Amino acid sequence: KSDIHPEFREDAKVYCNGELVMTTGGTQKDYTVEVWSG
Amino acid sequence: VKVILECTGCVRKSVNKGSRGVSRYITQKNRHNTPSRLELRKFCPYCYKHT
Amino acid sequence: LSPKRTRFRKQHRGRMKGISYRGNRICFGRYALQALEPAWITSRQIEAGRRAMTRNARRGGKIWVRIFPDKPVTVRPAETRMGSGKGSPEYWVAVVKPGRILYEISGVAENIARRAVAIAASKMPIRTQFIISG
Amino acid sequence: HTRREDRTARHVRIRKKVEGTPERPRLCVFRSNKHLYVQVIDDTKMHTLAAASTMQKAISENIDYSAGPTVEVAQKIGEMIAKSCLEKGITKVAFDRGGYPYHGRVKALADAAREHGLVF
Amino acid sequence: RLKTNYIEKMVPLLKEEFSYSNILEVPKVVKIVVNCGIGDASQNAKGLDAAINELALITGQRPVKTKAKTSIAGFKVREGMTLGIAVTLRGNLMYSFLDRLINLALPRTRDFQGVNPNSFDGHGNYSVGFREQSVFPEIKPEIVGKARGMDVCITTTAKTDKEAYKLLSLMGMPF
Amino acid sequence: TKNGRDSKGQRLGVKIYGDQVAKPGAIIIRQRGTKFHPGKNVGIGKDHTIFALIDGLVKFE
RNA sequence: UUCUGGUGUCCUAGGCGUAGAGGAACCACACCAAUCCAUCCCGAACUUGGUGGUUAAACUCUACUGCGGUGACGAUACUGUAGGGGAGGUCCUGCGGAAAAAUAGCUCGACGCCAGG
RNA sequence: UGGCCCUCGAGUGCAAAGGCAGAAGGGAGCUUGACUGCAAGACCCACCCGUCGAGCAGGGACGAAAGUCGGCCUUAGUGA
Repeated sequence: KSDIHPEFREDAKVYCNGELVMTTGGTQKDYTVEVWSG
Repeated sequence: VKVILECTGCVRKSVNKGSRGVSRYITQKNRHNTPSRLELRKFCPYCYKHT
Repeated sequence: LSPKRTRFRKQHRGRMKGISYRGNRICFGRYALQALEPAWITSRQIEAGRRAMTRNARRGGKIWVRIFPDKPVTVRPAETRMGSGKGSPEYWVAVVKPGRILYEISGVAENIARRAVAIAASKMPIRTQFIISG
Repeated sequence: HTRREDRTARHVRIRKKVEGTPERPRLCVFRSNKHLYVQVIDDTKMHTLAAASTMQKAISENIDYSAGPTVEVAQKIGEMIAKSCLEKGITKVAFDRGGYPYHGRVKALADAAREHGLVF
Repeated sequence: RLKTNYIEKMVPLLKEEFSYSNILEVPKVVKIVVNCGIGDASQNAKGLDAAINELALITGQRPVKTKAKTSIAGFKVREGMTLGIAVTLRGNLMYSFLDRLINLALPRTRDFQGVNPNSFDGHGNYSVGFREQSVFPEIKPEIVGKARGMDVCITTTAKTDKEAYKLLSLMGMPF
Repeated sequence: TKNGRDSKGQRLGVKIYGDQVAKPGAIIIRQRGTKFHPGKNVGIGKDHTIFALIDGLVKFE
């Protein structure tokens, strides 16, 4: 089966939001995403 | 190795109408034992013809 | 002189039946050596004639062995004709029927072509004659 | 393929006629997003003996917000084709799903046709 | 949730761009698939279980243990010996995990040429795939001690060579 | 030395040509594989033989 | 009584390519959720249940000969018989049958059947 | 691991030929019909052998039903 419930805990807030207003749950918790290349 | 091997019913030697052992030889046993429900024995239906 | 792949080792004989079509008009060259008499032509004849017109031309113009043997003929030893086990490794043969082109030669002046193809006709087992590219 | 739901359904039917082999009085379905068609046809003379469709029940009742096929409208189309050959003299009829797997509402078309005395 | 704005904001730009007559032609990310080529999943049964556990946890649903199309001699490859592990995931989990690629595979690689368009966009219709960078932060990374292939492939309704690349550019995949 | 010469000699013709009289049960074709397929009123056999079911005529088409 | 898809049967077989035309009805996709169900992973298919937006795709219809298919007559090969020539390999006439190939061409099929608006 | 041409060039346990791409190719679901009593008529045909078989009765499998199933794509794998 291997359900995952990909809605609740989603971490993904970038330094420069607007481009990243969204965020989504799953099985991952850190709400921060690196700016990386630009 | 494909040795022959015959199957057999549920004997019940009786004083009824001709009842009698019903062998059915078949082949191929290179395995563990295989019974099968070959049928139309002396009694009409059948099930689990062993050996 | 022979094929590379031995599709089938031995191959029994056939027979000639005169050309009526595919008279092999002319394709390369400008002067051909048209056969007239049906016969076989081994690969060793082919060698011979080729040598003849190559060393005779010797200055220009290109030869064209228009036909390639591709069928084996066997020969048996002197053992009372029992069973035809092995003779295909012996010569190969091109069945050449009438009306067929054997050589073609271009880039050569007229009469030089006549001597090349006339000599070449001497090395070869059947009466031919040379044709121009009409 | 590219007409996935056309090659698929169509040929799947051709399968049902290759080996399944219904030849004598055969009833065939066709379920489209708006309707259900059904035919009782004979191979010998190649004419539809007795048809029916969701263009005769909807004269009285149907619904569009649904898929034109719903278990109940199918119930009624098997109802009608039944009570059509229930009076025409066609006892056994070679049912053939038109390529649609037999589960689902073509169930209901079958059982609908069965309840009204079609030797099936 | 990459889906929604993708549906209302960046559809009109392609629709106006190509100058269609029907939005019905505009391309979309049809499906992806992630697979993990394995040297010998046969002889590492708990490596088959490594495919199950890891590749299942990473993406939405379970994997698919893949059977040998045809055998290869020399190697222990009968027709069926599982060498390859895939998950033909689609629907919208597709959006969530190309999302976590945009979000946890763009940032945490080490080399960056990015994405060469004319590279891995070559087709009659797109099959865009990437090699390596299999590991993610969520999974405990220090368990593996070996290399292992992988694919991340894609499809599309339009058959240019850029509009699905541009679709990756309209999303978090420039170079 | 010869190695050769092991031919079977089997026979497999068409038995009832188009527009002959077919008994019922009679064989139309005994064939190796299915050159002629069964049409209607004929039955395939175990080894692809094609035999008539009802009296009449055979029509190859 | 055309048109719409529903099934089929003689067949030259029927198509791919370029073109167009089709939305009131029909057909099909986009859309939506999930009992029955179903995905060896996925509602992709299959399923049931909804919205019912375009004709884009697909299907249908009218053209096309650029391909594909088809295909002649005539002539000639060959061959039945009756004969002949050649040291042979093999060749030639008389009466009868008669092509493959190529080329010109010929087709983008003909009919039924039922529910319709 | 995804996208385009395709003539059935893939395979079909083992040789070749004929066959088969609604497949006889591959994979699933359940199962033992690789049953008993048989059989009009055919094919082959020195004899001995050999091959196919509509259809019926019993008792079943599968299948919703129609239907198919008395061995294996067919011809070798066997001897009075």
